[PDB]
Amino acid sequence: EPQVQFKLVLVGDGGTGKTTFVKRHLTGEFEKKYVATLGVEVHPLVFHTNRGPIKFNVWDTAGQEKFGGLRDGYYIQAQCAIIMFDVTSRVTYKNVPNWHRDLVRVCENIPIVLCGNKVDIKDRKVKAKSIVFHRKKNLQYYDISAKSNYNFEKPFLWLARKLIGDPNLEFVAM
Amino acid sequence: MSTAEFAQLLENSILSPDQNIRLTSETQLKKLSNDNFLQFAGLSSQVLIDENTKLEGRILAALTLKNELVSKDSVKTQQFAQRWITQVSPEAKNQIKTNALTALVSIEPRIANAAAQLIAAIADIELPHGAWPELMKIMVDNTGAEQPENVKRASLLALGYMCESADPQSQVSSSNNILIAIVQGAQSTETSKAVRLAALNALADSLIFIKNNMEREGERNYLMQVVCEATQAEDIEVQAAAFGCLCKIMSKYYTFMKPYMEQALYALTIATMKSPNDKVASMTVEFWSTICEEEIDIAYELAQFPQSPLQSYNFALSSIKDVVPNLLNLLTRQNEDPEDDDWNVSMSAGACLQLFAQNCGNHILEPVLEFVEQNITADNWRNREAAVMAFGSIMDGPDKVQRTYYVHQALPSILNLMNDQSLQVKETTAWCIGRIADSVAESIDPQQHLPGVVQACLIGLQDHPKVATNCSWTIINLVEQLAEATPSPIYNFYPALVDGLIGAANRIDNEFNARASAFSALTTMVEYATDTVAETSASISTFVMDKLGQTMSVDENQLTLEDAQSLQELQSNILTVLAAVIRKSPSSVEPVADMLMGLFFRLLEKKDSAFIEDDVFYAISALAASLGKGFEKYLETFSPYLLKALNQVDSPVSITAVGFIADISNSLEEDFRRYSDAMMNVLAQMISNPNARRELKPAVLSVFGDIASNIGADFIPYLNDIMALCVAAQNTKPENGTLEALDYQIKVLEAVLDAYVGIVAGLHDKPEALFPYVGTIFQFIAQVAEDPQLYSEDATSRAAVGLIGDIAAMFPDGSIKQFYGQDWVIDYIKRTRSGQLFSQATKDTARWAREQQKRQLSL
Ligand SMILES: Nc1nc2c(ncn2[C@@H]2O[C@H](COP(=O)(O)OP(=O)(O)O)[C@@H](O)[C@H]2O)c(=O)[nH]1
Ligand SMILES: [Mg+2]
Repeated sequence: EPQVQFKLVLVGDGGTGKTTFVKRHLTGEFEKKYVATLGVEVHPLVFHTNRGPIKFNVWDTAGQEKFGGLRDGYYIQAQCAIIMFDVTSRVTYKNVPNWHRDLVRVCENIPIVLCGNKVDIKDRKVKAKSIVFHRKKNLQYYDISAKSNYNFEKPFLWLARKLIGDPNLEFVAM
Repeated sequence: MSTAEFAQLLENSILSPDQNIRLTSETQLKKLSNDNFLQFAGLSSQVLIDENTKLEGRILAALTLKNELVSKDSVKTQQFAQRWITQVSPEAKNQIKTNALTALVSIEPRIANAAAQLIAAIADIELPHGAWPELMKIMVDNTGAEQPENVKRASLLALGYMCESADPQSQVSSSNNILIAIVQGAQSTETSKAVRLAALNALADSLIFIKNNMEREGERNYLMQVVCEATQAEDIEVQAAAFGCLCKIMSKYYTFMKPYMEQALYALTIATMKSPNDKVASMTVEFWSTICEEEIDIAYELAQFPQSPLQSYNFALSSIKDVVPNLLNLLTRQNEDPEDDDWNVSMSAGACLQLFAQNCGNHILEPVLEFVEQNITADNWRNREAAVMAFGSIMDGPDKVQRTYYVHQALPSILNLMNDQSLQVKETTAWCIGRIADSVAESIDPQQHLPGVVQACLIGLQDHPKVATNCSWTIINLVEQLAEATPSPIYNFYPALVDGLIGAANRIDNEFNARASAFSALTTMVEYATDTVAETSASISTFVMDKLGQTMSVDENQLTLEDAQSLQELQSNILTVLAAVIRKSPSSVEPVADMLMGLFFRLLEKKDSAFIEDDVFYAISALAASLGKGFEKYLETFSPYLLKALNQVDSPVSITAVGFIADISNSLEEDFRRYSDAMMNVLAQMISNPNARRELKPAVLSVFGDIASNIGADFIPYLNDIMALCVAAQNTKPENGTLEALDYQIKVLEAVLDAYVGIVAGLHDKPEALFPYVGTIFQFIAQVAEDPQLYSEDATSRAAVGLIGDIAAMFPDGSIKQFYGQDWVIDYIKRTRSGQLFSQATKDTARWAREQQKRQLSL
């Protein structure tokens, strides 16, 4: 059934919190345990805007190589992406350029948000200052916590604004 | 299986609405590649070139074969190479490659792009082996200027993929200069922008691969000339890509850059930096950041290796005259719209100005401060905001004397800008004040400037939320830096600051994080609170307890997902402050511990407590530690949460649960009897749990020590079980041979000590109870005597030598005298009394052990 919707592919190292971020948005539940995603899981997230609903069909992909499934095959027809890493784990940050490259080789020009997750944890190893990923046109960075809900909506508001071409789109109380 | 059926599988994997149809197809594809790779590889190549298959399926056909040829994991990389080399027939390999080269030249770009990835993957496997020797000629021929646009573009893209993918070179032959092929596609004689882009991007992908070429002046001069021309192209995306290449070249081949910087690169990057086009200026700013970043890195390397043949050319340092004023001018291209949070050229300019300050230190001051002095009172807000941004941007790099001095001059005018009409001026001013607090807090004279800074922050908290947020951040810096001064001037302002922060925390929403940051600031206020400002801590705890109350008497059934998640963010914020209050001022909440525990239990009782459970468990545990005996009223209703926590033997929470058992045993002291039977049986099952994480075993073994020392004769029923756990633990060897595995055995052994010290202290009046185990205790003391990693720890030896003494004191009737005439015991006591190796406390305890040992032998 016709509606305003976008395919969003969520990628990033295992453990960085991709599935946890999606479930909170989906049901409000915070998942404590690590249960690695097998290939991909698809869920729709609906946001109510001042131009009515926007739907993101979120493909939550596996970050562990062993469980990758179709890998960059899942990116086919993606209209936007989120790359996630763990602010507490330098290796997950150092893999961001590769996740980025894998995305652009399949989706030449799409809007992408880099999310540095788990900022609720005392000592970060990746400081928000030193991020340079978001310096170009269709790219953006936010600190996020899937657990404290810091900057909960920002990635989706920024994506929606880019995809619709309206800089003053808001997420309104339905 | 036929082409069409395989295409159907591919298409259904990613296009079917039915999620089970997708899984099923994905599973069958993987099964096929496993069972019969030869067939799977052929079929994939056939779907890639088939006009009757949907686009998405053809792309997936290329991608999926590629992902069975190449991998992130270098073990699978070798298996994939060998499976291609050995299982696919020469005929099949030839067809597959032929089909790939046919897709490459498809009139559909997205098919061509996915073909390029497939070609790169095959090439990664075959080129080291000199298989596919036709490929390099085909790619070079395809990039000839006269070839069709799509053929040139797709082949440049493939060459680039191929080059960034070949192993740290070592495979790299003469016929077909790859460099000339790529650089020619970048020439201004190319009509097609798509081809020049493809060329410049392929060139960037190939820079590590073409190293030997770059080290030949002729080839290098030519490449630099073409890339530099490209920067001056009409098309903005071609310009971007040209500067993209320059950045990469500067950072890989810095060592060859002096001649080009002097001939033409310098003057053009300066000119381009004044461009009225924002994107064009950013590109050139990027290049100068890369230069700065490199030279900073070179300086670090040269400090660690002073004889290095590597030399800085100090490009950034030499450029200040020209670059810095142009950067400063770029600061006045801020975005008008306060709701736009995108990166723009003015932010690139600020970032680069900061790198310049770090690189060049004091040399940056004159041009920046000329600018600040000229613009801080300009009529245009853009010039006023650039002024403070420039000033804040040099608060790191120049020495402390210069920064302190210029802060003293600027600060009054900076503080006055908190009254500006312009939102963006106020927002940057609060940020600037923050930077001054963070890097040069002693520059803020306690008498002349601190009152003004505090007032500025207080005004800021009441302003636009974006300004407020920066004020909360600036307050945190002020307090973290000034709370440690010895005559500490900040505590004079705690009440004013706490009051402003509470007001900010009371905002109706969390626009621009104004509310969340206020709660972080409040956490800092609490963390650094001294006794002289105890009243203001009480304010904070009263405020957040009341706010936590509000958040829980909302109409749950009418709350949207959006509403609830905001509410839960606020509860997390609140708990951070309550944790700090409990850690720091446990006394300023115990008068209302009854209502605090009320809130905590209600929080835990809700389903959807998962996000906050641990926070609350930590909080209660730390509160329990402060209440002592006063916490016993909450134990019954806290019980199942403790047990849930004790049973998550894989979570860090169980470690603190064990700690909690230790705390209430120490506070209830003799009254811990009531709970001892339930606690012991739970601790017993945790320690003999296979899945218990490593830290639990010793934590448990120590807490047996605690309990026994608090509970005296009431420990006797557990004595026999616990002693068996200790014997078993003390005879366990390291799991392997690593440092890690050995350090853990010792951590276990230190925990057995704790158990035996506690038990001996506990059974002081009941020696008969300890008597049967004295042999086993000495077996342990013998291990302490034997292992350096135990005996050389001053604490461990003092405890061990203490046991020798204390056990002797317990049996004056001679019943254990035989343990005291052994060679190893005498020598251990002597050693513990001897060198400089152990401390006076340790030596005095050895002296006592020596006296008790002597008394035993004469019995
Ligand atoms: N503290 C904290 N933990 C998180 C956060 N996000 C996720 N986690 C935890 O980190 C683990 C990540 O699991 P998951 O979402 O499955 O990782 P994925 O492989 O990227 O999907 C889980 O145990 C989560 O509870 C966060 O923002 N803060
Ligand atoms: Mg997952």
